[PDB]
Amino acid sequence: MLDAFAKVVAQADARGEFLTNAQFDALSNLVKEGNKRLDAVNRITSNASTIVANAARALFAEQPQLIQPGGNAYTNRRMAACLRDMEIILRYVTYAILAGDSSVLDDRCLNGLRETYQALGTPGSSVAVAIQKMKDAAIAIANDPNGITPGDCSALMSEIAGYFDRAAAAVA
Amino acid sequence: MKTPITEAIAAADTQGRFLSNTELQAVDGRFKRAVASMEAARALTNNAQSLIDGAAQAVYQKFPYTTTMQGSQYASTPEGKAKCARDIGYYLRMITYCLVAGGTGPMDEYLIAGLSEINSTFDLSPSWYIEALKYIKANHGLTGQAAVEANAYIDYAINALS
Ligand SMILES: *[C@@H](C)[C@H]1/C(=C/c2[nH]c(/C=C3N=C(/C=C4\NC(=O)C(CC)=C4C)C(C)=C\3CCC(=O)O)c(CCC(=O)O)c2C)NC(=O)[C@@H]1C
Ligand SMILES: *[C@H](C)[C@H]1/C(=C/c2[nH]c(/C=C3N=C(/C=C4\NC(=O)C(CC)=C4C)C(C)=C\3CCC(=O)O)c(CCC(=O)O)c2C)NC(=O)[C@@H]1C
Ligand SMILES: *[C@H](C)[C@H]1/C(=C/c2[nH]c(/C=C3N=C(/C=C4\NC(=O)C(CC)=C4C)C(C)=C\3CCC(=O)O)c(CCC(=O)O)c2C)NC(=O)[C@@H]1C
Repeated sequence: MLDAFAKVVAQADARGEFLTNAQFDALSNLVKEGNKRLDAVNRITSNASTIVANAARALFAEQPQLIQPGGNAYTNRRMAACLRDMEIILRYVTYAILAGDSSVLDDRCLNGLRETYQALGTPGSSVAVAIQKMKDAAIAIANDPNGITPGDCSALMSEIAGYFDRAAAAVA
Repeated sequence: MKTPITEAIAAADTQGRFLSNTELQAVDGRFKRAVASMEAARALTNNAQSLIDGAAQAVYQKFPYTTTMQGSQYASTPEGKAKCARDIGYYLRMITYCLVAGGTGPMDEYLIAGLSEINSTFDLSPSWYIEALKYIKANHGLTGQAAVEANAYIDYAINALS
């Protein structure tokens, strides 16, 4: 797969040329914002359970037809598979984040998932909403000011939101 | 390809679990060492020709016949000349990637892969390179830990060449 560092190289290699000062900088700077990225992955990984539980609570209070008998999420059986799903997606975002590149995410997760739910007859738009909910939960927590050395992360925070959104499109 | 990060994200995935604390500590270390490696990388990048054309003669000089012994796999022609030149640069342009990447991953997937059949099939002497490598190995004028890093991937290459 690819991380933000590999990505830059891959491109440079395609044109078979060395890195332009520009590229070096871009990267060095990322390393700089390193710490931020790690508190990010950490904080999220650490609350995966909560993040899910809540986005789900929301999701289902928002779209309450999925829990009505017949609703694609009806019966413990499906409920579990649903949550499992979410957690799975989150798990891949974290990777993408740590990597600073959606590479992995797309390849080992997003790729063809749209079709998957379709074949299964699972509302691909309702899966997008569940994601959206996780982004919000995920961000609030990652970016929380308490317990951490005050500094700016809006950028990283935006970057993260992207991956989340990226995925929520792939299905909807 | 493969870097200290992709490494970790890989393990967590093949175990279907969120990242471990260790793996996290790993990226950290990766970042902490990055600094020197990066700066190193640039320095080499800023001295491409001075090194390429440098190691160029180094191989042309030590193994002279490659300047007259007629043959596709020889530089006895503005062609082989250009090619043995094309090649030399490739290697350099590869060690940098490794520095910028924080691992050997880039060399492994772009150059290291199938290096044998290639040298074989086109009849290209591995010593031909290990010589030019040596050249750069001590003309990159690096010190501190940047030199540590470069002469690291340098050897790695030599290794895979023998
Ligand atoms: C945006 C997410 C929020 C924010 C972040 C922020 N964090 C830091 C600094 C540090 N983060 C860590 C964490 C780790 N280092 C590791 O190696 C690992 C893996 C086990 C982790 C989890 C550390 C050690 C630091 C530095 C020490 C410290 O806590 O001060 C900064 C400072 C970054 C820097 O100097 O590069 C910032 C700004 N700050 C916010 O205000 C947001 C809510
Ligand atoms: C929850 C947001 C919504 C929902 C989900 C739901 N999903 C399934 C079943 C599957 N989900 C997947 C997805 C993945 N499997 C993977 O291995 C990966 C990682 C690469 C992903 C992203 C798959 C393959 C299935 C089918 C097989 C399986 O169970 O693993 C179900 C089960 C449906 C059924 O008929 O059995 C459900 C209910 N349902 C909703 O109502 C929400 C909108
Ligand atoms: C220079 C140190 C010595 C030498 C070199 C020489 N090499 C070739 C031809 C090839 N070199 C490669 C190498 C690579 N191709 C790749 O894609 C990569 C990864 C980035 C590498 C390392 C290949 C594939 C070829 C053959 C095809 C081509 O033209 O690129 C030649 C030409 C050989 C021929 O038979 O025509 C030469 C002369 N020659 C010397 O005399 C030096 C000691």
